[PDB]
Amino acid sequence: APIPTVEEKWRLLPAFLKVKGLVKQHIDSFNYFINVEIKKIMKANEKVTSDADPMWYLKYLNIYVGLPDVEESFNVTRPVSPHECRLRDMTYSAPITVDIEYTRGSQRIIRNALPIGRMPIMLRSSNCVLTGKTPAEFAKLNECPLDPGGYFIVKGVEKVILIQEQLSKNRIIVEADRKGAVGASVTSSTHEKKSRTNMAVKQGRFYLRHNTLSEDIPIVIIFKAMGVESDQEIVQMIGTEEHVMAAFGPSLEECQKAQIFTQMQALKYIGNKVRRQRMWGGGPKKTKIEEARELLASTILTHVPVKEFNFRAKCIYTAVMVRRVILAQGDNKVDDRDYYGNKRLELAGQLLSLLFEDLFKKFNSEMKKIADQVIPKQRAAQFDVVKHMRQDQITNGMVNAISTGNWSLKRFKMDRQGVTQVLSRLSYISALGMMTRISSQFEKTRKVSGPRSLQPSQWGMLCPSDTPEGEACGLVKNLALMTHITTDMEDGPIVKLASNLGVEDVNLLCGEELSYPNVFLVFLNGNILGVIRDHKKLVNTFRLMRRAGYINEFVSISTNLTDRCVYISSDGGRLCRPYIIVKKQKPAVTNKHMEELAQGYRNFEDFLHESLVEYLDVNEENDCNIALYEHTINKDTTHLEIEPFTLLGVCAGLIPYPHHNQSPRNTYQCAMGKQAMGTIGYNQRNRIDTLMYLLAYPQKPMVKTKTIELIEFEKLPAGQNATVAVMSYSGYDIEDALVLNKASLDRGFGRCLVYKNAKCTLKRYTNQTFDKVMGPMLDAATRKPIWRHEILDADGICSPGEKVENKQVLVNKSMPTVTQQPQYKDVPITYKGATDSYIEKVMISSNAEDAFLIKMLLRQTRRPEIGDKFSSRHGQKGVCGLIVPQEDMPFCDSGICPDIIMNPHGFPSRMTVGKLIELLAGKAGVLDGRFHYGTAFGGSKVKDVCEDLVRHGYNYLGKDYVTSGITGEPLEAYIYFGPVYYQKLKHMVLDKMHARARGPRAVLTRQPTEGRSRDGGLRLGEMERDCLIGYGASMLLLERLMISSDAFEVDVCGQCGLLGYSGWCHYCKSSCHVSSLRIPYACKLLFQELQSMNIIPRLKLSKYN
Amino acid sequence: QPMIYICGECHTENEIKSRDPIRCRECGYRIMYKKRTKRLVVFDAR
Amino acid sequence: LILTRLLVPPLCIRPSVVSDLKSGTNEDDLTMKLTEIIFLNDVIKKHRI
Amino acid sequence: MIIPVRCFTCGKIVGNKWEAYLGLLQAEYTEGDALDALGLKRYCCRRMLLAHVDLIEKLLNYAPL
Amino acid sequence: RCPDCGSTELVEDSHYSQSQLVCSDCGCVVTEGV
RNA sequence: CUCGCUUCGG
Ligand SMILES: Nc1ncnc2c1ncn2[C@@H]1O[C@H](COP(=O)(O)OP(=O)(O)OP(=O)(O)O)C[C@H]1O
Ligand SMILES: [Zn+2]
Ligand SMILES: [Zn+2]
Ligand SMILES: [Zn+2]
Repeated sequence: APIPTVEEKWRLLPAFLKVKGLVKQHIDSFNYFINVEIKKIMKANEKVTSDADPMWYLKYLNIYVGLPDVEESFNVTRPVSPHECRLRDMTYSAPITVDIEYTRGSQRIIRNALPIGRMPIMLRSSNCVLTGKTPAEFAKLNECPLDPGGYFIVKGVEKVILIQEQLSKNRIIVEADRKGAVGASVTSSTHEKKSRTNMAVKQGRFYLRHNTLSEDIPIVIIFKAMGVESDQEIVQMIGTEEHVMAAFGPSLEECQKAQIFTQMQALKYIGNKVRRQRMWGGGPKKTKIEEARELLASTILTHVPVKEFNFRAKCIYTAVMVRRVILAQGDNKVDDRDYYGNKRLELAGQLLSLLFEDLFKKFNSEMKKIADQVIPKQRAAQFDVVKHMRQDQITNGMVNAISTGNWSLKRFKMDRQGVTQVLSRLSYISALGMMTRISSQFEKTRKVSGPRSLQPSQWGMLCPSDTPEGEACGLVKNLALMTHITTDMEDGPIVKLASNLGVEDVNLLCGEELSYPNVFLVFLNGNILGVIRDHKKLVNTFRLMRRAGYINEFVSISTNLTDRCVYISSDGGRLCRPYIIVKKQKPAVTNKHMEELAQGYRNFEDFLHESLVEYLDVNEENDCNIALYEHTINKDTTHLEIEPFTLLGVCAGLIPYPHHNQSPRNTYQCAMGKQAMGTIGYNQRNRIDTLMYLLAYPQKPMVKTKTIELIEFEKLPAGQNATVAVMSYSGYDIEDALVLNKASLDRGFGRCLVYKNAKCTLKRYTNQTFDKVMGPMLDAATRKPIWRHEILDADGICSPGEKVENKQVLVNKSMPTVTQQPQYKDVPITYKGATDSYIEKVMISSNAEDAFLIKMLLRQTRRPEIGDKFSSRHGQKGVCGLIVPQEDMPFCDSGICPDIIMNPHGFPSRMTVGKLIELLAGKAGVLDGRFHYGTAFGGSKVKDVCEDLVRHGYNYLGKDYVTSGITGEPLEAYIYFGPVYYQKLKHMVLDKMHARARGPRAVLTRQPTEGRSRDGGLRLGEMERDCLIGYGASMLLLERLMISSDAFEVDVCGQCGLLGYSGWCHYCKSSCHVSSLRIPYACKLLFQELQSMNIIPRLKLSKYN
Repeated sequence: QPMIYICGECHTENEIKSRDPIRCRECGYRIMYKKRTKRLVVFDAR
Repeated sequence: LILTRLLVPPLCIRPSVVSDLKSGTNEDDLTMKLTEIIFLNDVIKKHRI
Repeated sequence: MIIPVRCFTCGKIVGNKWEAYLGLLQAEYTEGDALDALGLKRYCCRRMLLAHVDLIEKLLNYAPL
Repeated sequence: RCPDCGSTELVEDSHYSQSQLVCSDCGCVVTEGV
């Protein structure tokens, strides 16, 4: 009697994606920031006034961001589409306006709409013009309907703010030190101050360490300073277990050795151990005891609040910390940092909130300083802020922070880099997967261990396979398909319910109750909410209330039985995942519910409200029992997995039968497919990017995952299905190489288009002179333009439709040299390129600064050749090793000759059975005209496709009788034929091929330049020199490192040992002893640098004999 | 000499001479492409 | 061991780039450090006077 | 972008069988029987027509016009 | 002027990323390298 | 051009 199974359960996943999922994270965060958070920030800084001349003030009333507009029109705005901002290399922003009231001459003057800044507007956000638009309207706006959005456009480039990952704040962390001592640390961070305070056990006794104290001080002294003076009360708070007293005894003895027995004595000791903050201006009576008390009340343990100098809660918190340290000092239950229950994700909204708070505070400070400088000295012409409210402050700050990606917040002492990245437009999958990336707080700057590892906590939250192959392996991660990031809650009703649920106040009882076996501490965002007995009832009631709806569904409650702590988390940034609630071995979701969902009676929110599906946090799912499938459900199951294949991410969703492959193959395929060549969007023709790759005839895959259907990948395919035959042929496919069919390439297979951009600017300078373009310089001999100016039109700009060759001018730009007649020097925009290119379009625009922007879209049509990289959607990246004629290819009885011959030897080492199953399924599907599914942990089974193949008259395993094309005789072994979805990669031999003549050299050290773009030469690294030394080839090493790179001839004086010039020594004022000498130029630079450093190298020359 | 351009939404032939602010009649749109050349171009079917 | 004269290096060690696109030049750190040192020498002489 | 004129592997003319194929889809025909009626015996031409996406009209929606 | 043949047909022709002022008559490389 | 930063490739 198998348990009934809800087959349509997977239909819950699309409905969720109707409201949340892939891209809605950034969009929701930005909408919350621009609709709620900015008003909160302004309310926090609503009134600004100067100390000089009281009764003068500037009061903010309301703030608006409006719709995106362009300031091109003279003092006039105009609605602008995002594509227009892309083309004109401008920013897609909206005017930050505010209404204010202030006092000019003690008379209140109010403005109802006064611009102060510009917000770069995230695409598809609430204020973005693209929102709520139909595909026809998208076409009218020249935007692809399938574009994920969620990215900013600044100065014409698309920047994406990556989701930051960081450790949660205000949490006790017990960890071992370098010396093995098990200490504690808590980074108490409030809205104003972040301070990490530590507890050490360096000598068997506990010291508290803080940045504001000269030396770490015993914990008992701090306890005495915080109000509790009796040692017995301290010991009761620490714990009543015998080993706890045995461990804590030395601290008591150390305290008793000193004469500290009152609060005043401990405060005096701390004040002695206090350090002045660089002579803090203003002295309130030789402060010391007051300084110590203020540090205890405010600086130390900021997140723990003291009502009115009542340190009872802080005493309980530090006692709990001491108890945890003591308990962890025995059994090595050291907490791990990589556990994602302690991790938080910052989206674009929180970062933009911090940046706008900093910028607004700077703006208000500047306004106050201007008021102080102007008001008390000027005139009866009363100073008013409107004449001084510079509007470029906020706009420039936002633009620079988003564009450069480096964020410097002095108010928070936060120096972040690489926050924003250029959106990659290699393919639709590239942009979609980059849209869901997560960066780590630690960087590939060093070989760390642990974060780089795949922790089990990533289940359902982050994609296990998708990670960049290389130095950043494991430090850049991708969100799973079905995941959600929580926002902040009000935190009020949680406290109210917890108080009403029997949680005793901590102040009402002494610390001894903390040591009882049945007493459980209840926390709330790192603050001790209280104590409770019978925590099962409390947890069940809290979960029931959350299901009922009286508590926000993202509030998490978890239990730690080892520490006996009930954690209630309500802060934002936590990862959550929906799960079907299971009550007594039967899921809450039935077939009727899914039928209603399919018919449209109910949506996902209806499932949420009816206690059928609930969000689980990582900490909460630590305590739950989850069943992958219905048949796995047992008596002790609290939740059911909605769909296992949601475990994989977006890129990993492209893999057909990914569960049949080895994980490194899946990771390689994720990386490869991020770089797959294919269509970008429906507006890919009007779009002008710096580099674009298109496929001539893209085809949707024959074996498509449900993830492909969900993300509509089949609408924008990035590959072609080729009749692959798996066999060894001609020995030209030895290591990962593959053989291509010449006829297939002649018929358009793999045909690709490469679009490059060439942009020029004609700017007007400070002097009233401007860059101008000459017409083509006609040759008087032939009355035709010279070969260099052949392609230019009458206006000096190359016309679309013609072909450009190497060293030909596209724009005949000439610019003035003055900044009396103007003098123009020619700086034409030549086309550097190995092959010919065709101009597809020329775009001419004008900015507000009268700068003429010209963009040429050069197009090249490339055919696959030797060296072109090819992938097979399974991590089997390969290089086209040989292109054989069609007749040489083996053929089946039906006459089918394969396009791609791939070597069998790649399979056994990599065990990519998924590729074989995909080939079989694709063959069956194309035979019966169906699209088989290679969904993770599911999909079409082998038996069904085998039955389809035998029904259609082919072999039930794909292996087919094959006649050799060369000899005309049948092959001894059957050949594995079938359609495989091969995708071409952007790595081409034409772009990568490099050759270097003498070429240019660097000015500082006269050696060839670095890169191919700069015509640089290759580099003989240190190991190459080591290998040459090991060979013993002295002459070749000398020729390579001296003759061919930086050979030079200097003049050395044999008397003084210094370098002369032109056969003359200035130091000796003579020319008799000057001799020429061959030397590397870098050595001469080193000698001159050493001479400048007063380290004089004197060369004692001698004859070569 | 008539230099002719095509705006991005009107798609109308606009004749503008040098040093003119880029605009279009019966619109206000400011992306102004250039028309295709009249010279013959030879292509290879390969 | 105590320096009273500084050997300012030749121009080859300190290349200067004339970025005519703007009203400025790209100079390495050595030139700016030497400028600051000469400015300090002048300031000290002025203060002594 | 547009339907290729020739089949990649065999080389049978498949460009002229696209729009008529759509007619069979505008009719009641399934994919397999429509492909059979079009005369595509070997599976390579069936893959050519079945896996092709018609992006030309979507791109033309963004054409200047 | 060309130092070899004395002609004034000095053309600035870069050959594979090598800037080069060369006589257009006798091909004498007047100046090279930037 | 110099410099840094990112993303790649291997
Ligand atoms: N950081 C690096 N340093 C030196 N060589 C590298 C580096 N990254 C890649 N390579 C080159 O690539 C080669 C690594 O391939 P290897 O690790 O042996 O196979 P693989 O990448 O595991 O492929 P499979 O996943 O086994 O299919 C060897 C090395 O010459
Ligand atoms: Zn000398
Ligand atoms: Zn127009
Ligand atoms: Zn065919």
